[PDB]
Amino acid sequence: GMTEYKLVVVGAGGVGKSALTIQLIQNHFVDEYDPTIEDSYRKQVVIDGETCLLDILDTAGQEEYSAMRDQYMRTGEGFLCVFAINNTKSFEDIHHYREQIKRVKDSEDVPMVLVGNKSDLPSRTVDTKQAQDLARSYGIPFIETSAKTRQGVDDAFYTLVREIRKHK
Ligand SMILES: C[C@H]1CNCCN1c1nccc(-c2noc([C@@]3(C)CCCc4sc(N)c(C#N)c43)n2)n1
Ligand SMILES: Nc1nc2c(ncn2[C@@H]2O[C@H](COP(=O)(O)OP(=O)(O)O)[C@@H](O)[C@H]2O)c(=O)[nH]1
Ligand SMILES: [Mg+2]
Repeated sequence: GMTEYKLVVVGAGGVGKSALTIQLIQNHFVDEYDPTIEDSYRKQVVIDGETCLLDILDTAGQEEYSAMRDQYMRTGEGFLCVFAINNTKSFEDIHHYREQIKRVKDSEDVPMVLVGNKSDLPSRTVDTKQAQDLARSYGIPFIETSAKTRQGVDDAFYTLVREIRKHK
């Protein structure tokens, strides 16, 4: 049967979670997508010759630490933790997202990729070295993306699928 992989995209508002997701789903850059919309989208993709079904949850909205939200995030098998390379605050929030994932999955080994988005922009405030070193601290991959140009998009999502396969 075709394996389905439940992937969750997290990170500060405005980093490009929706743009990245819609790039994967539509193969089109969408510069405007209602920042409140949290939803899930499926795509069949060929990853290393295997057609698998991706189910991507593009998260949005305020923090909610209810039992219900924790149960829903626990459905995720892997997580993209996204920051924007021109927004320091978004990078400094990454540890919070990683800590919430570790808590809800009750594991120090959750499949995860660190994503530095907006790589097409000239306004960098987060050095690539600093981001690579954060991923090294966590023992996870780091991928540089642009939802605008499609740089890194398959790399981010497909690496996460390979991380889940190694974990299973
Ligand atoms: C960085 C902080 C603190 N300063 C203000 C901004 N902020 C913030 N804003 C908005 C959202 C969040 C935030 N944290 O974790 C999560 C997620 C979706 C990540 C995946 C695992 C779980 S499990 C659970 N119940 C979740 C929630 N709600 C989450 N989302 N964090
Ligand atoms: N230049 C550029 N802008 C982007 C990129 N990804 C998203 N954006 C812009 O960043 C803003 C937030 O994107 P959005 O996908 O709504 O972020 P979300 O709140 O994390 O879902 C919008 O103004 C998008 O046009 C990217 O890779 N490059
Ligand atoms: Mg969004």
